[PDB]
Amino acid sequence: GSDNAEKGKVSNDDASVDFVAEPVKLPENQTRVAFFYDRAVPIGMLRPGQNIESTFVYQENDLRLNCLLLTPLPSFCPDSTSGPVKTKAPVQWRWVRSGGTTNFPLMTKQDYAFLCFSPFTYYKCDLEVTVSALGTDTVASVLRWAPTGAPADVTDQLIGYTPSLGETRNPHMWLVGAGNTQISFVVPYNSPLSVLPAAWFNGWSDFGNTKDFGVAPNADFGRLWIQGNTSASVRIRYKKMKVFCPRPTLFFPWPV
Amino acid sequence: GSDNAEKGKVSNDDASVDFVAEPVKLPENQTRVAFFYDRAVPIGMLRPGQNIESTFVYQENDLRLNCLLLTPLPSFCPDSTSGPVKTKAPVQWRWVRSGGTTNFPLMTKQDYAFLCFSPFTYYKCDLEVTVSALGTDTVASVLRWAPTGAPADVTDQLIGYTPSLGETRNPHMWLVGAGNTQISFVVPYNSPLSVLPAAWFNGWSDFGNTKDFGVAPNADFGRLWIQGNTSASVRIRYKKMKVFCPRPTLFFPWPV
Amino acid sequence: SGNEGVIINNFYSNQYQNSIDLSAS
Amino acid sequence: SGNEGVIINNFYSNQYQNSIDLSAS
Amino acid sequence: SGNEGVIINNFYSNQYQNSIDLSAS
Amino acid sequence: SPIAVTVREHKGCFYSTNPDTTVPIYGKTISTPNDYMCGEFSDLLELCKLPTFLGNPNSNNKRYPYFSATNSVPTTSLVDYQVALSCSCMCNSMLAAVARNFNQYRGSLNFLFVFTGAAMVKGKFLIAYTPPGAGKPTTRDQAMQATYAIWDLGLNSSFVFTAPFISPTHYRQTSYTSAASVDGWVTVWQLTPLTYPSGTPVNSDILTLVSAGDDFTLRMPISPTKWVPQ
Amino acid sequence: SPIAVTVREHKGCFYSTNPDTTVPIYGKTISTPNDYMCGEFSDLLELCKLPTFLGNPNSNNKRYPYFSATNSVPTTSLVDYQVALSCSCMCNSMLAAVARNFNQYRGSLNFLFVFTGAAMVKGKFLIAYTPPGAGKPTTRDQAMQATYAIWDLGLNSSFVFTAPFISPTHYRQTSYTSAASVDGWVTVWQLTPLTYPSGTPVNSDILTLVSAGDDFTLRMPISPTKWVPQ
Amino acid sequence: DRVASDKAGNSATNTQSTVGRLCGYGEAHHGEHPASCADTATDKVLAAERYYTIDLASWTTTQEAFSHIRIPLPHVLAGEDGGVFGATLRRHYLCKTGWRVQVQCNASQFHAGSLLVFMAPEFYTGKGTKTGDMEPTDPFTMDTTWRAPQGAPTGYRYDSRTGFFAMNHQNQWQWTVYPHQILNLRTNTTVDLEVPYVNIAPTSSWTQHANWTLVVAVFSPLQYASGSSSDVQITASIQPVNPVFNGLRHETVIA
Repeated sequence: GSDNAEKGKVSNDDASVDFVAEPVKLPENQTRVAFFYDRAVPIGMLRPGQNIESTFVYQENDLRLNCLLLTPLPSFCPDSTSGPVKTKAPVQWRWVRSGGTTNFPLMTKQDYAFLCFSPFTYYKCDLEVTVSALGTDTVASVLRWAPTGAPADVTDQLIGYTPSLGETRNPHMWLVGAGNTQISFVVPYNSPLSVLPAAWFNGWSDFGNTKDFGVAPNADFGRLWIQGNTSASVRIRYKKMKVFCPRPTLFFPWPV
Repeated sequence: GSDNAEKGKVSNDDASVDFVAEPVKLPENQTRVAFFYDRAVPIGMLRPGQNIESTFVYQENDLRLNCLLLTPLPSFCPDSTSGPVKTKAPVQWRWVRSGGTTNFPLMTKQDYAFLCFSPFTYYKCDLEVTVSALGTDTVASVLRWAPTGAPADVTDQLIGYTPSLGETRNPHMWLVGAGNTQISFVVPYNSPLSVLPAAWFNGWSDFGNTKDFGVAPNADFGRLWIQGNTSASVRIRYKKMKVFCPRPTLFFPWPV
Repeated sequence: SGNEGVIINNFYSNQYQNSIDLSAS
Repeated sequence: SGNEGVIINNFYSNQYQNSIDLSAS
Repeated sequence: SGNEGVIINNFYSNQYQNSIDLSAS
Repeated sequence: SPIAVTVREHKGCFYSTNPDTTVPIYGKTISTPNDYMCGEFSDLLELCKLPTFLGNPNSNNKRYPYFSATNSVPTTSLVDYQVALSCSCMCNSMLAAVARNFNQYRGSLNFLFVFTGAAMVKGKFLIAYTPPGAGKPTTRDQAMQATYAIWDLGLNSSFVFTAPFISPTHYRQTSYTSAASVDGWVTVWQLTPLTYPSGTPVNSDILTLVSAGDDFTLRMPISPTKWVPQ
Repeated sequence: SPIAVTVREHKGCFYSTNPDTTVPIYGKTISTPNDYMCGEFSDLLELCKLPTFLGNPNSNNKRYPYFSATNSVPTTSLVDYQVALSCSCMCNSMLAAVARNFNQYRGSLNFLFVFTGAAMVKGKFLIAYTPPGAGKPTTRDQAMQATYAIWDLGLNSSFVFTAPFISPTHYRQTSYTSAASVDGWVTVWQLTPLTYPSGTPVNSDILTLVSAGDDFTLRMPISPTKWVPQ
Repeated sequence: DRVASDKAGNSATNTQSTVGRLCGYGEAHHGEHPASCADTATDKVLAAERYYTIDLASWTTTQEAFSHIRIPLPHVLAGEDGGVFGATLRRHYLCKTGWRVQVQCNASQFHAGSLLVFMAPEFYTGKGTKTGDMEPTDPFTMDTTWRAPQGAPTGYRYDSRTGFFAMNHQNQWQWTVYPHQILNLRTNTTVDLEVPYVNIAPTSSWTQHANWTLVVAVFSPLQYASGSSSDVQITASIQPVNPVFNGLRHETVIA
């Protein structure tokens, strides 16, 4: 009943307060930050620019890359007054963008679900990654991972007829043979930062304050490089998620 | 603050010593010799010179061999004033070498990571070996292993239409069939020596002191011979590694 | 707390399965 | 000490899984 | 009661394996 | 010796919601300490109880965080919210924003009204909740027969009105997926006219916010029909 | 009876960093006894604390294990190290050599200076550490406003200067992978001129070494961009 | 009990119509030193721990629902108006602090209207798109004129194109989820807020990040009968709660 919104808050009632009624509440857990975000969701896909026997090289094709950034937020070959520089590794973008004329598909990669619904300012967690084959041919593929901020080491094949990506002390994966088609695994919160920005970082990324405003540095879970004969759908999963400082969700269009 | 380098050493300080400050140290284990080297890395690859049904024979092809030496250090068909003798089993070399005109690939096989970063004079450990298929065809392959110093027994097929390599009491492996594509296993520190030279052995390998200076004898983990229809990438992994007597790491080029 | 419902849920040690939580102060 | 984080980590006996450490003297 | 005859029958926690029975009142 | 195993028909299969974990590839990694942080929360449900704004449409059909009243008793209702998470005037409230990610709900909805007209203004309103079965009310008189409360203006600026959870089923679907369209209506009427003195703005604005009440819960996490902000 | 098993989607997959062991094929093999050995160590981190040489560039641009000073007070700084593992004058120190195999660091860096000029020579230097935010110092006067220490020549030959770990984040990236380029600078200035008597070499050389301080740590083992020695 | 006073060093706010002090995230900046810095911090500077009272804006009948002004922190107090606090701030790499604020605005019993006064972490303060670089303009400066709401709050892209949305999007329909209070002409002439220290890191490289923003937004339009005092300002008293400074150096030339 009667109250005062001015003070920053109000009585949070149930039927029994103003009327001859009562609390109808039942136990229920499924609405918890952790449990809720703890399910798999696609953010993009990987397409090999080259064989399992050669030297790897950044490669784009119809918005598809042979390498991808592990973050919920939007990403893509770095943008430029003259167009996204496709000869390079993807980076975090500040907005979502149509692949072409019509809205879909998207040029950018990201967790659309998480974007349309991230009721919070900061978050953190571990990331469980799943890489599933889109094709039906006996697979021969190599996958390389690296933590946020690490050298891409996108150098030349040392050993002929073998995959350059496999040539590293970093965590790499080798998948090959009939029936062997999906890669699954989990990586640690590997960022230099204490917590990550769910949406926006109200500051410059460089000391000169001239560049990339709104994007926090190393605000991601590292990245993936692929090589071999198979393209794959890539999904992420929020492990032991934690969120802070509540904020507004993505706007929804009012009915005409 | 004030000290004297002459005596062979100096105070190893933190901020709190010279100033109104303090120790900012956090717990952390990932910098340990054992843990650090305890990850897989490619040293070369194996290419079959012949069927699963025939008599095995040393064979080279575009720097690829049907046999390989288990050591981090550089190796290859034995060198000669007239060129590496390719009709023979690989041996330890004293330097790394380009396959051809440009730097890469390499003619020699080795753990490039371990070479660019082995801050120690001697080491020891067990070796975990992984042999992964580079191709997609139903595999039919045989792999033979032997400890450092053992007879190659690279003799003739006793039983017709079968693999000569399989004809031994030594540890051998038989892989065949759709989906069956990788071989994994671990071998013991099998050297006659107490510890191994991480880089250099400042002495002659023969009593006559005329030959192979800088290379310690039986300073390896044995070797692999292959036969059958499939080529494979070969990686090694340092198990329960131990290092001794610290020394300088591979030089890094000063910026022009 | 999260979406995990398996009893035999250890196999890999805890410290390997998850980032290690540690408090700066 | 090394990069191994599995609980059920025995299956193969120790002496088989690893080179046996023994001191000369 | 139903058509289930396996001893080691847990693996997945009960609450995950089945809808949770709860009485309104 | 090896253990004999029976390999189930469903092998190699991947489950987006699999209740179990997978393989760890970068172990013993410490998670950058964040003990300094404040503002943390665990349950999406709480966000639901924070009152946020209802979008009220204008003739030229554009939205306001409120509605207006004056020195008259409009024969019809001033505003009318349809108790239904899917419902549109809520399209943009935290309550609805969270609710669209879940299949079903239970419990009370709380409608919050804040009077922003001048201190010198007075008057009374009649807020009501009408359950289905006899159709939506078309007159204060009818509304008055269902669940209602009188809101009197005065020193205290606001009013919390609770739409009771009255239903056949223990739960209710959160979305207009096919058509039973609703779970009744919340209607606001003038009981007495806004009254005041000369020198006072004759048209007062009443802020309209909505939120999940105390009893309230959501369940079964799902995906909404995908959308694109305008 | 056989145990029924659910075969996970990720089968047949190989993990370079898999936290587990594999099959043993030559068991019961004794490891050649090495109890006689000395010089053993367990933590790469220790190598980090052993001070090694900084590579100081010459006009014709070639390197020296040191820098020179004389009977003057150069208006500008004598040398300036950029607190940044990736940084080049350290390119070849054990500290940097180890650090490039790890993704992040924390703690103090210790800069060691050794005076090798003649016993008869004297003088004072001003070593300073400047954190970012206001740009790198361009004058002793400015430097003097940040963290600093005065180094006085005398009987004792050397000096250990600690670049404090002052930072927004609990950790810092070890590599110049993209561009925030640095974590401040270490600058060396003359406070007073090197003074001396006739018959003494007018230009004294100061050995410059660097090492990880006590507080210091590294984490997340990785691979550096591959290189080839000249 | 609607009459209250708050003192801070040689400064003191005062009000006869308060509705209490809303304390965000239910807690305050305690002035702890950052575990990420080795150097002993500079703190407890009385001269710097007070209310800096300044002008916010002129509220008129013209402004509509959700029109607003954004005030960035610490930035807005990093220069001259910040006195000793700004002066000390300019000479340190890092700063970590909370905020205690009082927003003031009076009218009369014959006036109508209402404001939403609140504080948000990581809230977009960019003014416009910088022609050339594809970046914002004056992120760290306070709005000098009311800002119109977006009919469809999809944010601001810099690539000069339109479509979908930007990460700097802010959906006003939900602004009340942030720590706040409502300033209602018929109820109160002041609002009192307070927030802790939050951020992506233990302490802040302030020079390049406005982690907190003080936002004043209109809910119901200002209204008054002819003859009624037409001139209505909105001012504010801002105070740094337990500021803690690290990484002393030559001075950052905000100027």
